Amino acid sequence: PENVQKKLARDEKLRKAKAEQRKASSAQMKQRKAEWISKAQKYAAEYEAAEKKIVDEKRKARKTGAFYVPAEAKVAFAIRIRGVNQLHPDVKRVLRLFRLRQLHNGAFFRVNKASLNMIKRVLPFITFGYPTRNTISKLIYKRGFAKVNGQRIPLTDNTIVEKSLGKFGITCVEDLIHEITTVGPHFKEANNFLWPFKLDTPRGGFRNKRHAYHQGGDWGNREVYINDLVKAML
Amino acid sequence: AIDLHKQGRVVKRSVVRQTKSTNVYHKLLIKLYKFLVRRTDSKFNQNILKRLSSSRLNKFPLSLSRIVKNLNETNKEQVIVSTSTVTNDERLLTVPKLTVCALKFTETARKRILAAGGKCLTFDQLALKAPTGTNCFLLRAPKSREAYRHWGKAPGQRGSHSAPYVRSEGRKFERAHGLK
Amino acid sequence: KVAGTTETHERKKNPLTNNNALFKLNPAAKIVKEQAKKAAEASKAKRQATL
Amino acid sequence: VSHLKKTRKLRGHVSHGHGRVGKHRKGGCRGGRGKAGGMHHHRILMEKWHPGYYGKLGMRTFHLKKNPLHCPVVNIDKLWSLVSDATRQKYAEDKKKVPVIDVTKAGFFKVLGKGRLPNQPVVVKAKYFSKTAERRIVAVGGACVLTA
Amino acid sequence: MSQLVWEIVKNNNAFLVKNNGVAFTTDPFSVTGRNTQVGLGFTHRHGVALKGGAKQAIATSLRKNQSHKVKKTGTIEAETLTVKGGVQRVAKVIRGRFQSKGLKQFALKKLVNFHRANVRAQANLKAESKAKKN
Amino acid sequence: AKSKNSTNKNQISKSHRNGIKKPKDHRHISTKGVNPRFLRNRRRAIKNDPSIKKSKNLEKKVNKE
RNA sequence: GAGUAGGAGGGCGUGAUCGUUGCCUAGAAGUAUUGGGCGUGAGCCUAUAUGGAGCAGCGAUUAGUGCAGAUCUUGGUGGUAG
RNA sequence: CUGACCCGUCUUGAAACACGGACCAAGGAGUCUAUCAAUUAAGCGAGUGAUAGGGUGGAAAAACCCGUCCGCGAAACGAAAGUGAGUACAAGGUGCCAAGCCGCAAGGUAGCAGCAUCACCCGACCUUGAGUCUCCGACGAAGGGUUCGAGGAAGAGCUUAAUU
Ligand SMILES: [Mg+2]
Ligand SMILES: [Mg+2]
Ligand SMILES: [Mg+2]
Ligand SMILES: [Mg+2]
Ligand SMILES: [Mg+2]
Ligand SMILES: [Mg+2]
Ligand SMILES: [Mg+2]
Ligand SMILES: [Mg+2]
Ligand SMILES: [Mg+2]
Ligand SMILES: [Mg+2]
Ligand SMILES: [Mg+2]
Ligand SMILES: [Mg+2]
Ligand SMILES: [Mg+2]
Ligand SMILES: [Mg+2]
Ligand SMILES: [Mg+2]
Ligand SMILES: [Mg+2]
Ligand SMILES: [Mg+2]
Ligand SMILES: [Mg+2]
Ligand SMILES: [Mg+2]
Ligand SMILES: [Mg+2]
Ligand SMILES: [Mg+2]
Ligand SMILES: [Mg+2]
Repeated sequence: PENVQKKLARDEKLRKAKAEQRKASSAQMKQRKAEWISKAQKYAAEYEAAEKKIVDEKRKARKTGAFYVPAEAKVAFAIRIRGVNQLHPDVKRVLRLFRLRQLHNGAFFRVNKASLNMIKRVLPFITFGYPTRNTISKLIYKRGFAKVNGQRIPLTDNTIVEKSLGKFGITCVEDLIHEITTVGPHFKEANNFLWPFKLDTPRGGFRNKRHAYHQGGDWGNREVYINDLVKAML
Repeated sequence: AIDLHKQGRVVKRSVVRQTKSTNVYHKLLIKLYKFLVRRTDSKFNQNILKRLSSSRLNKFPLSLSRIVKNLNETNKEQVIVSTSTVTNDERLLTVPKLTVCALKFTETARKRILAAGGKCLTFDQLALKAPTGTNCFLLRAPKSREAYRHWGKAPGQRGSHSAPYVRSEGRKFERAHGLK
Repeated sequence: KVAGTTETHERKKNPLTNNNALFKLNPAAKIVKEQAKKAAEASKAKRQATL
Repeated sequence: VSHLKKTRKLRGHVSHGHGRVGKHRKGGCRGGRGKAGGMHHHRILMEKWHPGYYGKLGMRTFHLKKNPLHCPVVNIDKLWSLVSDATRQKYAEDKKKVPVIDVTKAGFFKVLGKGRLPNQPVVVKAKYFSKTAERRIVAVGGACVLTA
Repeated sequence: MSQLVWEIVKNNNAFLVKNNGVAFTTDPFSVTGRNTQVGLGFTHRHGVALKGGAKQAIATSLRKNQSHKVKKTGTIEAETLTVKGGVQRVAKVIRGRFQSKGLKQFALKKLVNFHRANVRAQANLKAESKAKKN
Repeated sequence: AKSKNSTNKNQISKSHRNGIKKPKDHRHISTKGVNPRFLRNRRRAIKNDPSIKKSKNLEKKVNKE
């Protein structure tokens, strides 16, 4: 008698929570989709803003005979050029900190005496560079994956960005891309959120892996040039 | 090829021993607390599960004197649960009123706790009483054994107070000046 | 507490080729799409002049 | 038994887990049979896990007779545990005469105080007593009696 | 019980036959031939046995709990009903005794298959008596 | 006979294999290397200090003095 | 997702014993297979032929329990060679 | 078409111009007894367990009951003479820290087991002592150690099987 009844009650309670949640969520999601759109638009506007800013500063400069040096890249990308075997243990660990644990692993890192110094040791095993926001986006759309309670999860919905980073104020892929490119208040978690990028074979051959990009080789910072490489791998 | 430790297959030692006992009843009690553990967010039950999956030797004795000694004003009204066997301490003179829950009561511990106006409880009962573990007191007995003295540091390294394995204790046994 | 069913995923799709994905991530896309068309449809007369 | 043993799982592995280099050989590998070379190449063993093995201690007993050395000990705490509950309660209420506990009949000879005693009075008949045993017995309202 | 008995007999049941690590049961009341708490009729409550007789009659055997009573209704194992409506009757009986969806499906299976079976059996017994005579 | 006399080759790696173990920082440390003067002082100043909870019979001894 | 020395976890196959379920003069064991299949693999099931009296599964108990080697034991055979 | 040295072995190094192996069947190599330990499952728990032996019992060497002692634990430290877990109302303090209870949360309360440390205690070795008596050797109020111990401080054992 009583057991069955209490269950039926369970059921009603359930349909209830289901309706409440359905409408609440729906409302929330309207709000959301709107947010997303407003944000994306505004963001892109800000990019074009800065880029143009650079253009004109350059112009005033050129006219003066003076020159204008844009602020230096605060975000870099590194990809692992070399195999695992036969490496100094230090080097190994430096790689591990940069979270490139295998070949053709891209990742983002800040630009620091800290980070930059920690790359001295791996220079010959990796290429790093200064990516365009475009590149960054492309990476996150094609190669986007997320670290979810340890799982490696394809970036598809935004529900995920909200799940783990929501409270930081990251609701959307575009937001992600923004803290990345700006390197805002929470870079760190924005990053760790992003699974180390498993890339592809470059369509262009690498040039020479024994040689520094400077000698026509690949190892080092190709400052701006990293983008080309990414393009070849994507 | 990736350079991950143990190849990401690292074994988790953080977990609850899968018990091999054969009393059908332990397995069952365990079914119960697996339920309570996954479906109840109460630490107390999870705890009970970890400790009931214990190595036969890893279950440690609760004595009436042990319980008595650990009692607060609130500890008295509260259900006392040990994850182990509860036994009588023959040198406890007066025995308080207790409602105790263990796996096993030495019949002496039982007689004295009951004849003192007490109640003996088994975990199926405990479940029914307070699944959250509300107003429950979980007793973890002290850990002693002879093995422990042979362990630690080796027997005759500088500052070793550990005990040697000896077949007899006599003036003639490892009690004589070593070769120094 | 009541039983939840397990986590869900969607196999990664490539936004760059597949639109609906782009839009689910960034609806602004659709807008920037249409604009791109309408802004491009800017007449040939206008182009000539602007040059 | 047999089907549990390593052999079964070792069949066909050729070294029987005794190694290809060092295989399973006779006493030479044991380091000599038994307690052999304890003092030499086995020094470290002996010293480390059986320190004080080699040597001599104080006084030879030519014929040692244990029977007369036989002296089971009791502690104060277990006293009342020897005699029934009937007794200690009935003389908690009744102060007319006081309880006599014979350690002897229990197979013990010396009484050492270990724990402490109820405030209820006792007489204890034992072969020997420790300064503290007597202390606590007397202080409780109790008395010590010497037996043979 | 069904729990304790599971743990007790899961491995050593006398109704047990194994095939490639798939354990099946000989239990007359098994709702699925396979050896599982649910498959095992002599364990839990729901189990059914069905025998043919007197041209349509299905003998339905309702696994019944262990009983100390004033009179003895049938075998301690179960209850025994003669049903003349058979298929339809038994289908109802099942519907009553098996509330959950699956058990229903299974029992019913046991039915359809059972019946058509008993039909073929009939044909054969016929041909057999007409073989003994002619 | 001929042998390789001392090589430290594999030993460093071997040592880093499981990590370099470091001891536990324990609030309270052993008394080795500390002089008896200071030690007696500690003993006394603890015995007499009421703000430091002793055992029962201990406090009896301390309160009698 | 490498692996010798080595270690751990699961599994295959063989006697005999206590159980449990059975198969066989309407043909057991054993044996041969360019018959048909099942296991990643130890191994398995079937078919046909031969054979002419015993067998088999499942749960446990136990072990003189698995061989390519040891100038290994005993027996039987080659090429050299009419 | 592409790939393909002879296996087993010892060796830093084997297809080796290293050794054994022409072929096949059957046989063929970590056992058995004892010993301690660690772990796993069992029983009982300040106890545990018999052995020998008694007494019954199936056709039967089983089984089933009894089994005043004994083993091992329950007290330790000493070469030993010897002493013994010293205020009867004790069974501590501190740092890490789990449950339960509060609290949306932040955190708060509490403090089981373990680890580290300080304290107390018994005994070895030192040191000190009013007074007491069966006063020549013992007793003991008070007061201590730079030290020693396979120890106390609300007992964790004992029997069975298995593996290494
Ligand atoms: Mg090239
Ligand atoms: Mg190189
Ligand atoms: Mg791989
Ligand atoms: Mg001694
Ligand atoms: Mg093994
Ligand atoms: Mg091996
Ligand atoms: Mg190390
Ligand atoms: Mg044999
Ligand atoms: Mg014939
Ligand atoms: Mg088989
Ligand atoms: Mg024939
Ligand atoms: Mg078997
Ligand atoms: Mg053979
Ligand atoms: Mg052979
Ligand atoms: Mg010849
Ligand atoms: Mg070829
Ligand atoms: Mg060959
Ligand atoms: Mg050569
Ligand atoms: Mg040789
Ligand atoms: Mg006997
Ligand atoms: Mg003893
Ligand atoms: Mg403490």
